[PDB]
Amino acid sequence: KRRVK
Amino acid sequence: VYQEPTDPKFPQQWYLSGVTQRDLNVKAAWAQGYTGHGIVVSILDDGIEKNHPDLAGNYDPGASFDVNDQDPDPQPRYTQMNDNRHGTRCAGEVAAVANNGVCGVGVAYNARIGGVRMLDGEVTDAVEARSLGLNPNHIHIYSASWGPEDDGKTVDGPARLAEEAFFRGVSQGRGGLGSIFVWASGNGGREHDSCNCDGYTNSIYTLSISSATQFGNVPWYSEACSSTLATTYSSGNQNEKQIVTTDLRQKCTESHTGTSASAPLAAGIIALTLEANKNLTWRDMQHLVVQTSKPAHLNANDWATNGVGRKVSHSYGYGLLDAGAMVALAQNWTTVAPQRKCIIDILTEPKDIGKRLEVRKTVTACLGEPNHITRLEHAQARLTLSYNRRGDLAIHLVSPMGTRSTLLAARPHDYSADGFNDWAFMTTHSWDEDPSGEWVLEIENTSEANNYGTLTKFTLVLYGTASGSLVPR
Ligand SMILES: [Ca+2]
Ligand SMILES: [Ca+2]
Ligand SMILES: [Ca+2]
Ligand SMILES: [Cl-]
Ligand code: NA
Ligand code: NA
Ligand code: NA
Repeated sequence: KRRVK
Repeated sequence: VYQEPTDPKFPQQWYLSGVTQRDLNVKAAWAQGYTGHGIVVSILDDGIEKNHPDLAGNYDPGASFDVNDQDPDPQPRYTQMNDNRHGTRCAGEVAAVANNGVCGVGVAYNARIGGVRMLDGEVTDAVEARSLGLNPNHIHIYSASWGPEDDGKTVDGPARLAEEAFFRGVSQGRGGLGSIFVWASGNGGREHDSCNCDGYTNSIYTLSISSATQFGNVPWYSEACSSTLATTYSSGNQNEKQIVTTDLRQKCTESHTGTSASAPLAAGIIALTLEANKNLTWRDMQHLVVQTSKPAHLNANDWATNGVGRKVSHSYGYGLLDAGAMVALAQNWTTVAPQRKCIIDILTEPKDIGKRLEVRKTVTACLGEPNHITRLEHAQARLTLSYNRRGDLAIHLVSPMGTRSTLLAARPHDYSADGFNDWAFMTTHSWDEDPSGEWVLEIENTSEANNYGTLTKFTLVLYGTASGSLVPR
């Protein structure tokens, strides 16, 4: 993913 | 006489108050009359359960949007594994309703709370920018418990639209006082990640918040770096308590964890602080955090005293937030002077790194010019270098007052040969120091391998003012 939780 | 909340799970919110002093001193702020009334916080995450029995009373549609599906309703997408519970958990930390017989309470339990649904889908630069720039004259505080991968080999930050959103927010947001952006510093501790390799936490425009366990230790997931500003409690080992908040499907949880839980608690404390003085600028707020945060009894092996007498750690920044002290200092705070920026291009020629490279430079910090800085806020070492294995590098920056900031520690998983392309390593550790004098940059190979590369640019960027200092601590 490009951004993660 | 202030009456503390009667909510059924409030007694389990060990981090809000207690006789033990292992808390964020939030009840002391409540007793001064600050509960968040009139302040607006938005959770940028995977959605918010706007009808949750502990959120509905504070929910604010003006603080909300669904960027993933392009609609105003940020309701989470329900799945069998409850994948999209994360934003609802974060929102309850800020603004869960008090004294309503449900779950516990938010830090700012009378603030208005919204959510931007933006993680449930591909998170592009445009998606981030539309979330960070949402209704900036209505939302006061943005909370982000997400970021680039914590695999310990990524170097990434806001692309153009997201960075433009940061500058528009701090410049024109909140009536020109500046949007408050609160960031979770990261979960990459097991990968030996550095939160300076994350451009969101490393940004001067965000308050990057780290975590401490109940017993005052550095959690397994914690990332150390010089850009972190302060700390709030979160989870630790299985003997330590965790965070109590609203959960998906109108439930209550006592097991919210990780870096994700720290930023919302900071956002709530900042909401209380804004209620105590609505005229605080985005830079005012960082000054308050620096002055009031508490190192005591947080365990770390790197506590150091900076040039103005303040203790600072790469795990904790200036320490634990203290809500009572924040709201007290806010009330009569004098707005800081406009921010100056002094750009110092250090190198006259490229320098081979080899096993170790030390660059020394005596600066005047724009003496004689309108951007003269005698009171530092953030400092950046903007570095361009090549190297064959990036994670073998350790980088330190020493201020004229003797404060050694670790800009980059070794990252065992970072095999990249792509080096750093004008990467703006940031430190908060020299805040309020005079930056005139000798700065020292150290780059070293921490491995026995015969690594090689070249430092081609080193820009020291100083931010701050020339007035208003306190007697050092
Ligand atoms: Ca929707
Ligand atoms: Ca409640
Ligand atoms: Ca990270
Ligand atoms: Cl700038
Ligand atoms: Na402004
Ligand atoms: Na930051
Ligand atoms: Na000096």
